[PDB]
Amino acid sequence: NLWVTVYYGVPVWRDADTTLFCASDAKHNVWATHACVPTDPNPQEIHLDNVTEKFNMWKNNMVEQMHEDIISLWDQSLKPCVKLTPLCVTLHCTNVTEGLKNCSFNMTTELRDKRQKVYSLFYRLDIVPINENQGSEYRLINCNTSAITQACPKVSFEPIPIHYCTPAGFAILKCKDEGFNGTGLCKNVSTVQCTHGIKPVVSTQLLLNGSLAEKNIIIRSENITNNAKIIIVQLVQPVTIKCIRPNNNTVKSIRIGPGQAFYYTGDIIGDIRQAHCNVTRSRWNKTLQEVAEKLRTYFGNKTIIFANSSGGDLEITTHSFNCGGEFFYCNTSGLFNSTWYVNSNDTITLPCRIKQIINMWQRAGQAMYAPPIPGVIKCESNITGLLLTRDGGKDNNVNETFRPGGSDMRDNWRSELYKYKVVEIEPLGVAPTRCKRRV
Amino acid sequence: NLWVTVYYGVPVWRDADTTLFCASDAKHNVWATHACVPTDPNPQEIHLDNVTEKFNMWKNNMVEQMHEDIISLWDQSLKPCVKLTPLCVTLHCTNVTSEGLKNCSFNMTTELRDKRQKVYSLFYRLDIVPINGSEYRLINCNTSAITQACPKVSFEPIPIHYCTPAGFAILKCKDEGFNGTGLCKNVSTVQCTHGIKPVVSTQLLLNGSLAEKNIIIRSENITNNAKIIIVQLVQPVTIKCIRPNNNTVKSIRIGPGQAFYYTGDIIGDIRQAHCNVTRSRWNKTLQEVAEKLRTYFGNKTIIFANSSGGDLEITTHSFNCGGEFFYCNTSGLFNSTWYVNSNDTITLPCRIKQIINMWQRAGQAMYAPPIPGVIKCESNITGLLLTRDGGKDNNVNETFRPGGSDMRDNWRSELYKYKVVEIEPLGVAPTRCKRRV
Amino acid sequence: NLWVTVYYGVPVWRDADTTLFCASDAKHNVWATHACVPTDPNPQEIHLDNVTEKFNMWKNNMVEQMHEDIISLWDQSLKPCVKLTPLCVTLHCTNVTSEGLKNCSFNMTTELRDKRQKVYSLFYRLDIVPINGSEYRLINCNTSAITQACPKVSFEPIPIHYCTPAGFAILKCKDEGFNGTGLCKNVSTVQCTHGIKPVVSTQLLLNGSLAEKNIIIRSENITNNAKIIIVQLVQPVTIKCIRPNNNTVKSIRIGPGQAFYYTGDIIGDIRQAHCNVTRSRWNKTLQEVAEKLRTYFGNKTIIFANSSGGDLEITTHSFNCGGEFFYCNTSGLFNSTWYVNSNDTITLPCRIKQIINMWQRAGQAMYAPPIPGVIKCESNITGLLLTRDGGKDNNVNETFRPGGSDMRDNWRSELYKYKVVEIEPLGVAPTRCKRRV
Amino acid sequence: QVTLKESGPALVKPTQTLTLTCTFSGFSLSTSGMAVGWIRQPPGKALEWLANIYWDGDTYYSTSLKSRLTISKDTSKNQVALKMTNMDPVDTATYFCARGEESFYEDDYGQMEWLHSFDAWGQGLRVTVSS
Amino acid sequence: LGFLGAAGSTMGAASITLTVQARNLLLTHWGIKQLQARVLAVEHYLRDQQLLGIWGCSGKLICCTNVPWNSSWSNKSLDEIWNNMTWLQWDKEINNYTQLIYRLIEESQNQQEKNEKELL
Amino acid sequence: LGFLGAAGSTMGAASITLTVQARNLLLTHWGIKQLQARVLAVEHYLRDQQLLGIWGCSGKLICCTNVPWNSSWSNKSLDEIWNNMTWLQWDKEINNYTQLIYRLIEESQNQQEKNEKELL
Amino acid sequence: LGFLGAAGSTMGAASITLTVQARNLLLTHWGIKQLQARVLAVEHYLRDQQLLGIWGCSGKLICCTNVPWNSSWSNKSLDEIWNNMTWLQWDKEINNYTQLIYRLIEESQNQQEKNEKELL
Amino acid sequence: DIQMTQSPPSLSASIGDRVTITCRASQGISNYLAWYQQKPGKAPKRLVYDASTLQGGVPSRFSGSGSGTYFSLTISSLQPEDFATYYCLQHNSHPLTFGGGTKVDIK
Ligand SMILES: *[C@@H]1O[C@H](CO)[C@@H](O[C@@H]2O[C@H](CO)[C@@H](O[C@@H]3O[C@H](CO)[C@@H](O)[C@H](O)[C@@H]3O)[C@H](O)[C@H]2NC(C)=O)[C@H](O)[C@H]1NC(C)=O
Ligand SMILES: *[C@@H]1O[C@H](CO)[C@@H](O[C@@H]2O[C@H](CO)[C@@H](O)[C@H](O)[C@H]2NC(C)=O)[C@H](O)[C@H]1NC(C)=O
Ligand SMILES: *[C@@H]1O[C@H](CO)[C@@H](O[C@@H]2O[C@H](CO)[C@@H](O)[C@H](O)[C@H]2NC(C)=O)[C@H](O)[C@H]1NC(C)=O
Ligand SMILES: *[C@@H]1O[C@H](CO)[C@@H](O[C@@H]2O[C@H](CO)[C@@H](O)[C@H](O)[C@H]2NC(C)=O)[C@H](O)[C@H]1NC(C)=O
Ligand SMILES: *[C@@H]1O[C@H](CO)[C@@H](O)[C@H](O)[C@H]1NC(C)=O
Repeated sequence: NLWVTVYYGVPVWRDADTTLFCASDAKHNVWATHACVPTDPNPQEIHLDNVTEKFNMWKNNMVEQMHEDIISLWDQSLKPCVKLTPLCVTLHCTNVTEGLKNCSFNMTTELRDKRQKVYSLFYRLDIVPINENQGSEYRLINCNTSAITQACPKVSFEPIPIHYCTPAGFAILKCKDEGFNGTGLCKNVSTVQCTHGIKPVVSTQLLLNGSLAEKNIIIRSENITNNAKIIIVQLVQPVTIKCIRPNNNTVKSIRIGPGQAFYYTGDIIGDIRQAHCNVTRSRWNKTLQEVAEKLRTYFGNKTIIFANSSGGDLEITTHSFNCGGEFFYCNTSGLFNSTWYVNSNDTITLPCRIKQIINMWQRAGQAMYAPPIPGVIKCESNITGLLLTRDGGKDNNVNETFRPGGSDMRDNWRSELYKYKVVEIEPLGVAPTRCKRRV
Repeated sequence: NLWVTVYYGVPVWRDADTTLFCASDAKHNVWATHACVPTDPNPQEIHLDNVTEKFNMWKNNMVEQMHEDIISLWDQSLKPCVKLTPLCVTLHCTNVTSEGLKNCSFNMTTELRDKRQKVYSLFYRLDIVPINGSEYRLINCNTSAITQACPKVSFEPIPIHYCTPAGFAILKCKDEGFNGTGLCKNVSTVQCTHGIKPVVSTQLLLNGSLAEKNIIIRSENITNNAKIIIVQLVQPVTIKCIRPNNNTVKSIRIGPGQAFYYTGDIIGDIRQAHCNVTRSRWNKTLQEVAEKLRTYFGNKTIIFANSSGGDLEITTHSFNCGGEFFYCNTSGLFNSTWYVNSNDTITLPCRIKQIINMWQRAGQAMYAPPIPGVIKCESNITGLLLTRDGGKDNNVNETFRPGGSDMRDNWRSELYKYKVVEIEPLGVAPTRCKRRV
Repeated sequence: NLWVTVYYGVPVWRDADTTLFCASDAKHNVWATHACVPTDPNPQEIHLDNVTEKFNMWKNNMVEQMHEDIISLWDQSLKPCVKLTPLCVTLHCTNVTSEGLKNCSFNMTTELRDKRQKVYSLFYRLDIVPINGSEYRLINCNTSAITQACPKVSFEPIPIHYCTPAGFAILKCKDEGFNGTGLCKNVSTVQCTHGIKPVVSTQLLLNGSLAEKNIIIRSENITNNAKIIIVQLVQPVTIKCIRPNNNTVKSIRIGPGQAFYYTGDIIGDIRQAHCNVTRSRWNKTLQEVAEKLRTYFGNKTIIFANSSGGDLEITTHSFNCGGEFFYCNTSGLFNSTWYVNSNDTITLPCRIKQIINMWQRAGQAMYAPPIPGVIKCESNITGLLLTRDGGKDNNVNETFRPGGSDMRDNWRSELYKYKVVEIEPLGVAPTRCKRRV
Repeated sequence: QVTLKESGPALVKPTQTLTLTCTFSGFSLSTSGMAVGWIRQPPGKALEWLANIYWDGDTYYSTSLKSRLTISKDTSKNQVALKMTNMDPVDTATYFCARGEESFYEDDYGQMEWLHSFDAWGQGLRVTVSS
Repeated sequence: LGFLGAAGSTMGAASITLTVQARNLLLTHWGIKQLQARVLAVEHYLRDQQLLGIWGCSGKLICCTNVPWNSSWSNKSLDEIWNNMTWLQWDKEINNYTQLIYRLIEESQNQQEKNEKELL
Repeated sequence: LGFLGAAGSTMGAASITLTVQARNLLLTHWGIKQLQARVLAVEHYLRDQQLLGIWGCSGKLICCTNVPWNSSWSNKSLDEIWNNMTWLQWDKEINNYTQLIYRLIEESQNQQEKNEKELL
Repeated sequence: LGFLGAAGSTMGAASITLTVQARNLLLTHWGIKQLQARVLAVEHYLRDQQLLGIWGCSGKLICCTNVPWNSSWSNKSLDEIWNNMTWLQWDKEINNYTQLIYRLIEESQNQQEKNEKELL
Repeated sequence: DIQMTQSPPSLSASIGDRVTITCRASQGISNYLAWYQQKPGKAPKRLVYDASTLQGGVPSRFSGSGSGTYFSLTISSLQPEDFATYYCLQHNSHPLTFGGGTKVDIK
């Protein structure tokens, strides 16, 4: 006969949710990675031979956990910064000496019983006329919904990488397969104590400074045939994109309240021009040709078309940025405008606008005010992914349109955490054999 | 010969307090059920045999911990959203054209600080105090900052299951007619307490548990007149309360965001707040309650008086049903005598009060927003907080008044059957055994 | 030959840093003594026989946590108190009717947030600065919001006990005349430090620990000229201070339940606060300190100077007793010179201050409420913080000056007899032992 | 019922100094906010503000008349007087004494002050400049 | 039986179900409360398990030792202890001397281990 | 091999590297998060360590019991368990009977200690 | 005697009093600080306890394995090691070899782990 | 200086006909503006303050509108007692200033 026996420290795991903590190489950052445990310079990415694992990035709890942590870190970093509640006053504006508005208003100086007049330049997107009757009085946007909070000028929004590591007794399974579509039995799997440096870069309609595919365009989607589901595309090579803010801004500081400083834009040195981004037309042309070819595999012999968003709020209908403090809003209609078929000076300029009063989380409770950055600022990054949506309300016929989707910041990080999944190891295992305990 | 031997996993415990925590059934509730850990769908209640335990719900420390959690949860629900300190501006009021209401008007700042605005509102007389001569001040703005009760959350007393950390246990007494103290001979153990609704009522226990077969009286010292005498009914007494005033709701923005809500015009005839209770059902209850008191002590006439009097936060029955706090005058109930021998509801006038504290805390105050339209409410009266008046030596009759004046005793009527103990799974005893080398 | 053998419960340790937790001996104190865990019934110190190891008070992280912990407690005791943000209104000052006091008048909003109130108050010139010259402004108003400490909680240096979690222990050096960094004898271990009083002060340690049998001079580097030199006294040099101004406090409510206290009026003639010290005792005590100072380095030319100069917070002697904060001109003490050869009270003029930045924080400003009536106090001077500026060739002479420019070194003089270590009871050693199957 | 009553010399010689004074009964000018001012209207011309005095004694005058206008209040007898020098022929007009109002607010961040339009006006008196 | 279902039964009968007890031993307001609650549960279990570990009874429900019983602690008969009294009532009889018995068994184990160390 | 490096190997091959797997079990937002995560590991490790202790297998990677192998749990031959399948798929087979198997081990172990006490 | 009372005594005498040391091994600012301190205490206790558990010396104060001593670690005689040595001095002498020694007991423990498999 | 203006300075109306006048400012003066009625050779009287709140006791025939910089007074129906001069005053900040006046003539 056979008897049951137990074995400790056995290799086996199960899918389960667990808390994750910060980890990063190494004060003045919004993510507060300096008050975090340092990362291990020897990642034990141990390869697991012959194991098969089922991964579903659309169901892991890490993406949702990261979303809450990023929001928590953002709110926490603003708690000690000065509040801009007093700015909600009548704003008398005039045209700049079209996109800017030279405004004058009374401000509460350090002495609470004294008010001082201040001249400032506010973008038209951050100003909304209080009385339509006269375009002279204006009220700051988001003033009738939440209190304005100014970002601390010392801290910066640089997306420094952060490694998400689980406590002891849990492991992160990494999928090494070249071309994991994001859901399936990853053939090439390895175990690592925790993920690599994840850069929390906030973006919309495009993935910046993200990971790149190995040698084939990866199109991942929980339901490629659905319309309400977002389609994430990953490029094999990076498409360099560079922008610039030609307005040579002159930042001026005036103290309001008991020693609390306020930063605003002063006079512009030289000519004033709209913000814009550049991208090689030749590189982007071949990129869409390859992307459309791969996407065509999910619909057979059909043509692919790209449109310029669906319309609505500026927060979701345009690309975003976190360049040195500023927050750009670029009109991507110059890129998602073309047609493709089965068979098939060099730069594209995207008009952009800058808005300081932002939220970047679709929340109506808190309002972010980005202080202006002095002098000309240039921004360069690599395009590694796109957030697409299948636009269709009729028969698929011979063509199908696609637009840069999104409307959910969770999809931004899903494109980077697709390679991982958290599991709980159960070192207890029972199996039978031909031995009996002595007595 | 007898050698000592240690036993592990011994079933023995000792009385001791611990760090209790919540548990509830599956952001918009003041008790924060979403944040609390979900409760087990099948709590494994184990019955015990031959065991007797000494219960003392008065000396119980978990009741005080629950009092802290309720207050802690209250602050955590008011603190996040809008505060109401800017409303300390002077008020100009006059009588309503259509007694208990005043058409108050005052100057206030709109969304933009540079611009002002003149508004009109209808505040209850209890929420307004004179300052002079038609000038008044908002009550409580000379003692604490007002915090408007955030309307996105509801004050519905959803039950919360109270659990204890692992290694401890809660003893649940199931003996019929078991008062607060005594040796329980039907003890049972359970990981967490059953669904307990934290009602904020005072002077009368609403929506609480009921007795098994007869009325039970609880008091650490019934002879002491300064000790509360909690009474529990066997059959509940339905009570219905309503405010016929339609009370339309309006809103104004005081500074950036902070959408303040205030009462508008009263649609229809104005009327006072009141409650209804069946005379026969309530009168019959006092007959048995008085009989129970007579059987315990003072085998003579028993009488009930209309409280002691004082502030409305102490000498009046209050409840939270309907979203607006009520302050009812229970003088119409405790107005009867009981000797040894022995459509039609009783009306109780009530007054609404928006500026409240509900915890006798003079450092904090909260403003309840108005509820549009008429509000319907019904509840089961399962207990009372009686306080026998002992200012004079009893001769032939005793005077009982619905006193209280303490919020801890309100919930003590529900946790009377619980006691937390720490498990001691290690013990020793003698045995004729010898461990070899 | 021999084989390995692992032991448990081994008495070994390593110099490591750990998180300390307070245990205030047995609500009304800034250090939150009522919140700390109860102190031990008695210090369970175990004497370490035959043990001798190195000590280092200038590198241990325990002193750093003491500074940070005290900082957190100070801020934690200020957050629930009233804030004086609306008090930044301009001030119109004039000379007092009866030189360092100014009769300032300003406007403030009463309890109602609509009406203004004109008041008159007395503010010390140190905390009042001009704007151009009849208009003035409060100091630190252009740096941070002024916060008022609750008048019912005092800043008395109540002792607190520092403790280590299980697995960590603090070694206690008990060598008479122990100077510091180096070998120590008569070591002892205890799970919690003795009652240490966080006596906040500058260039003068009040109510500190007296020397065992002789004057002790300690510093991480005596040869270093630009470093602090701490001295411990074996005898207590009693200091007596008093504020003869009969202050009469008055108050107003700047907001709902937000009372503000200020100096209403002074009865009699204004007299600057001062500190007394017996000339004979200080002269003799300071002479002994000079002798030990000469032993370490140099011969003769033991000269003391009147501070360095600059900000008042560092130049003067910080002192607090009864609620008020004092800043005295210590030039009367450190004014002498000696060689190998070798009424009755020294008075130190003092200027009271109300706006202070304890812990030298620009982001926070404290405002001590004025204490009514005459206030007098006494303390024991047990330690001095001295610095030298002998950068030039000290062949003929050099001098010393008071200061420190840091609060961390203040507690270092008290925690000099402690060191935290980590206990790793897992040890190994060879032995003729063989394991069986 | 509040009422204003102004008085002064009906005729004044040129280049001389004159004083006007108006009485009030409905207010005492000390109820934290009450103000009072003077306005003038030439024959057939538009109105013209002259000066305003508030409860706290604060005075405000017109930009063109700041060099020859003065306003004072006598709260002990409920009176407000205006003094004007350098009488010129164009100054002949009908002078009115009207009560104004002022309000304050304190939203923690900073003090806010608001003015109000005149509500009550006096009967008025005509001043003629003749040689 | 269930967890703690044999507390009121006789000691002899309760000794047959000791494993069930050991097995069952194991907006942010509730989060912090529950966090400290778990820490208290873990430290409480290790507190009693640590004592059992140093006494040489690690991983053993029933365990004997070399310390002899002292009549001063309790003069009750062996039969009356294991057949009439209950665990809850029996613990009250040794409310005193419980801390002293731990010292004798723990110190005996130290010297006993040393004897086996040299013998081995 | 490294930590958890023998998961894909067969049952017998995986039984040779259990020591490493057993050894590898041990501004303000990050601080509280790490504290909650660190205590979770301690609680998780104690959850499995406690069961191993009461089963008479404390400190033994390979431990034997006296509970016979009920065929209802699995009828597959020994060679298939120890030479063909792995732990990943084996756990899914006994997932339903894992809880019941633990109960029998406790009862059998408890009876063993009681029998040893009376025998001694 | 007391906690750490035999730290400075001779090496051999401190071995007979290790049980005492093993036994004694276990507003808003203090709440979080105390919670962190308590968790650290349990973590440090389990850290060292885990090593002894995996080495087969679970809950045993004194334990030896199949590791043959190496002259590189030390060359002192047995008499001076046990009769004329202090624990603190001995630890500093083999502080570098402490981690290296741990590897040897781990390797030797694996040898018994490998040998005990065929014994079944 | 906060200069004020208003148009039409003079207009001709008819009995019972609706008529309105406008007042413009040199800059934004919020809604701190009022209007006054003045009979020929009489003390002025206020009829609307804050540009929207109708003065108590005055009939509902008059009404105010506008804000920021463009204000206006509307009269739904004229009556013979409307023979008077209307003035617009601003009280956003000192110095106070009156409008140019608007005379109405009934045909
Ligand atoms: C990513 O790769 C996985 C495989 O690793 C794909 O999984 C398969 O998805 C289909 C739906 O698209 C599931 O349904 C089956 O599809 C086939 C083909 O249309 C159909 O013949 C069957 O009747 C059934 O509907 C299929 O079960 C599923 N397979 C597995 C192993 O899960 C997944 O679709 C890929 N995703 C994308 C967007 O490429
Ligand atoms: C599994 O994926 C890994 C990479 O994650 C592959 O390992 C690489 O293989 C290439 C091609 O032989 C080598 O040049 C690299 O040095 C390998 N390592 C790395 C880190 O890139 C591996 O070949 C894949 N396949 C299998 C079966 O494991
Ligand atoms: C609850 O019941 C207990 C008994 O179960 C009562 O306590 C006893 O009261 C009698 C009164 O004559 C005393 O003689 C006993 O000594 C009491 N026993 C104890 C242990 O106190 C208790 O009075 C009852 N309480 C109430 C409020 O009814
Ligand atoms: C308690 O009851 C007495 C007697 O009823 C109250 O006094 C009078 O009660 C009658 C009842 O019809 C009222 O009409 C009178 O107005 C009451 N008079 C006074 C002077 O109060 C007494 O007020 C009640 N006490 C409390 C605290 O409610
Ligand atoms: C200290 O060492 C001496 C020998 O130097 C020894 O005799 C004595 O016993 C030791 N003291 C203790 C308390 O062990």
